[PDB]
Amino acid sequence: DISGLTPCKDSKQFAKREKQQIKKLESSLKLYAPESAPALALNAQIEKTKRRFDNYGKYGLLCGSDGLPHLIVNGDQRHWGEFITPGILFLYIAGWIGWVGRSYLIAISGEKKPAMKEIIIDVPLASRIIFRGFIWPVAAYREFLNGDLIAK
Amino acid sequence: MRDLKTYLSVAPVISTLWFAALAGLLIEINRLFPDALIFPFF
Amino acid sequence: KGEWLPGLASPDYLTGSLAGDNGFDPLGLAEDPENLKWFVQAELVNGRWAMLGVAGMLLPEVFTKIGIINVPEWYDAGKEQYFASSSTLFVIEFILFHYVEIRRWQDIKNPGSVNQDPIFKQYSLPKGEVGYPGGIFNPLNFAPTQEAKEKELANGRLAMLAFLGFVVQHNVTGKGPFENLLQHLSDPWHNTIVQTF
Amino acid sequence: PDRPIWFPGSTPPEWLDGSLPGDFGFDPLGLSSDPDSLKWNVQAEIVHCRWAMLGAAGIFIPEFLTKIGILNTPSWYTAGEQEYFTDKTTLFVVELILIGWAEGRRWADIIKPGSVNTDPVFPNNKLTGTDVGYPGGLWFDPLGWGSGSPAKLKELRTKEIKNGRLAMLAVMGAWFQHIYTGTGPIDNLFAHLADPGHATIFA
Ligand code: CLA
Ligand code: CLA
Ligand code: CLA
Ligand code: CLA
Ligand SMILES: CC(/C=C/C=C(C)/C=C/[C@@]12O[C@]1(C)C[C@@H](O)CC2(C)C)=C\C=C\C=C(C)\C=C\C=C(C)\C=C\[C@@]12O[C@]1(C)C[C@@H](O)CC2(C)C
Ligand SMILES: CC(=C/C=C\C=C(C)\C=C\C=C(C)\C=C\[C@@]12O[C@]1(C)C[C@@H](O)CC2(C)C)/C=C/C=C(C)/C=C/[C@@]12O[C@]1(C)C[C@@H](O)CC2(C)C
Repeated sequence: DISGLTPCKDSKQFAKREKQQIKKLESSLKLYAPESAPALALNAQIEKTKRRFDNYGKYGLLCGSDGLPHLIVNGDQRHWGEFITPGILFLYIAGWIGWVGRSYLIAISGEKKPAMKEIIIDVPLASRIIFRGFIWPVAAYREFLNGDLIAK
Repeated sequence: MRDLKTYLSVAPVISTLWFAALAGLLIEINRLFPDALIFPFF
Repeated sequence: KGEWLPGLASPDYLTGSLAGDNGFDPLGLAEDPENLKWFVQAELVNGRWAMLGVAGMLLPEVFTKIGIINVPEWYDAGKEQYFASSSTLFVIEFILFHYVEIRRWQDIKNPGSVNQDPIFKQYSLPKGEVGYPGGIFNPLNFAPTQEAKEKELANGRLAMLAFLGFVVQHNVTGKGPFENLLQHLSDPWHNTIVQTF
Repeated sequence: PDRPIWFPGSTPPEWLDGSLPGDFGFDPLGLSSDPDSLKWNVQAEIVHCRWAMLGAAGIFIPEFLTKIGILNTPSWYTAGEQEYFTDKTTLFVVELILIGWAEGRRWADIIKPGSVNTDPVFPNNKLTGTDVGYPGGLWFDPLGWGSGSPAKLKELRTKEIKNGRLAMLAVMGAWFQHIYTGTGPIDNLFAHLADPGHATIFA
């Protein structure tokens, strides 16, 4: 479809790889007794492998010639969930962490010896500060508009 | 009680508690959802 | 005024002068006056639109369930064919809303500056507060008393919550709002959210 | 000062005076050195005592009545397994909301002693309690036995606290007996009373 790639449900090397993995698991599975716990664990492993391959086929990834899935970071609307959405989630989380840390630093900067507050954290103030990161983009945008973000 | 609480707020103890909680949450999330390569909710 | 959570002191910046004041700001957003003014205007607009939206997606469904006019559902209202293509309507809406929202933004930046009509110079809006233009926008001449503003703010907040509920409970369950309410009323103890999944 | 203590001949801790009801100077771990910790521990102990008294009564009355032919209630351990008119999740959610309202009110009372003494809806109704943990009023004290002389109040509070401690011990004993042995507490009591010597934990 894109750059000469084949949909992963159509490709045959994907099914071949699944067959090799299942055969490799069954080779070790044949050793133990049917009622033994290792047999149950290996059967669970086989079921997990089958479910993983079924989900990979369902999600619409594109395996290459070698039979392994490939990721598209172009921004094509058909492949937004591979890169763009996790990227947005990661950016949100990182902004939360950074905003919380900067807010705590500014809050403890007032005291006479902030070093003792850094080496020995105070819990109530940090607990109050932490939950303000849920709205970090709005606060950051407003502070940038006002002019409090950059020191002078 | 005051001194014990002050000691419990030192950097290594808080760090190990935070990282243990984070590791436990990540392990439980990966157990409930075994494999994940793309974001399929949308 | 009132306290949103009993036993908790109201924030110092909220003095109760603003209409619809209950001291609800646990995350410290309105710690600066300019942010307070901007968020007041934003809360007015977001909610003045939400009331109309909620009415538009609620009343036709009720009147259709009664059996007077057959109207498509709010989710399926976009598929129906109209006298013009959606692109032309979108362009017209974009142009008109561009004009009116730029006028409102210029009003917000410099109060009392865009009151004058640009074409017929003899007409102008009477002086007033930001966000309540009055004049032609108040054809029935209703006094902008504080109680009316409080009622409007409460209704807007309720409408915003109702719109969020509509969206979420249609995403989770493929049926519409009124049929969801009827299904819940058929058997209250076996039709809640916790019963599903 | 001269009150009996848990360990005779010992020295009670300095932060335990004796003004609090049911005070015996037992705190070897120093868990309540801070006064705020003392208030929180007192409130937690009172709540635990009341809840465990209710639990012990609700466990041990139906079982005893089932030993006789009066009642036919099932075992307390298997009560949650049975089927009711609704799913357990719905009942849990409704109970969560209902208890959460009251617990929020109690928390607000604890944080600020006098902010929830008035009925929010009708301002006429009021609560007459003046101590944290003792709401009073017509709702929680209709008979008026609460308010009175300080000595009688202290005696009643000590009675309640001791009963609550015994009830907590009772509930934990019932739980552990049921998980270990595998029979109702009344059955265990009767079996032990039949043969005091051999029918014990060592069996
Ligand atoms: C408190 C939060 C904090 C924040 C907001 C920043 C912010 C920034 N860092 Mg600094 N940094 C930090 C902590 C922080 N740093 C620490 C602890 C270290 C030592 C490991 C460094 C070492 C460092 C280097 C070597 C560089 C930066 C650079 C940068 C800039 C670019 C962003 C980036 O490249 O990240 C880089 C991030 C890291 C290397 C690690 C930081 C993440 C740590 C693990 C978490 C901080 C969280 C903190 C413990 C929270 C406590 C608060 C709580 C008690 C309430 C940006 C100004 C880059 C630069 O100069 O750009 C201009 C760069 O070259 N930082
Ligand atoms: C259920 C919780 C509980 C709690 C919170 C309290 C709380 C309190 N007790 Mg009470 N007490 C209890 C149960 C409890 N008690 C029981 C069961 C008994 C009977 C043995 C007593 C008998 C008692 C005496 C004799 C005295 C007190 C006193 C006090 C006060 C000061 C001591 C303190 O700091 O405790 C804080 C306690 C804790 C934070 C609880 C948790 C501690 C660890 C984490 C628990 C370990 C679990 C346990 C050992 C396992 C048992 C297994 C079970 C099957 C038996 C404070 C109000 C003193 C006083 O001044 O009276 C007013 C005092 O003299 N108590
Ligand atoms: C402290 C908290 C407490 C709690 C959480 C419980 C919890 C419970 N009680 Mg217990 N109970 C308590 C204290 C408590 N009890 C006290 C202090 C007493 C002494 C009065 C009792 C005496 C008691 C009785 C006599 C019965 C229960 C029953 C129940 C169980 C389900 C019924 C229900 O909860 O409705 C609230 C329950 C009651 C207060 C009594 C009303 C009886 C309810 C409505 C159930 C009747 C249903 C019927 C027996 C079952 C089949 C129906 C039929 C059509 C087929 C549940 C385990 C019922 C049961 O055993 O079900 C398994 C029951 O029959 N309790
Ligand atoms: C609260 C009062 C209480 C009472 C009346 C009983 C009563 C009984 N228990 Mg024990 N038990 C208790 C607490 C209690 N227990 C607690 C808290 C636990 C959890 C550790 C246990 C765990 C337990 C097990 C696992 C077993 C018993 C057994 C029994 C019976 C035989 C006695 C025995 O072998 O010693 C065993 C005793 C214990 C391990 C510890 C009990 C000591 C606590 C601190 C008692 C304090 C209560 C009070 C001071 C004593 C008199 C009470 C009176 C005033 C009402 C007897 C009917 C056995 C049975 O099934 O009989 C056939 C049995 O197998 N008990
Ligand atoms: C505008 C709006 C909805 C508008 C809907 C419209 C136009 C609908 C239009 C249509 O339906 C019609 C009419 C007919 C259909 O045929 C077509 C469409 C197009 C579908 C909703 C806003 C909805 C807005 C919502 C829900 C906002 C919620 C905000 C909350 C809860 C904030 C909380 C806090 O910020 C405080 C207050 C203080 C802080 O300290 C703490 C936190 C928690 C951060
Ligand atoms: C709240 C509670 C406590 C119990 C039991 C609680 C106990 C035993 C607590 C013990 C605490 C101890 C010993 C503390 C000791 C010390 O802290 C001191 C005091 C001082 C320090 O210096 C030293 C140390 C040692 C640390 C129990 C509540 C039970 C309830 C509601 C039960 C309800 C139900 O049964 C019903 C009615 C009916 C059933 O169908 C269902 C369930 C749901 C099962």
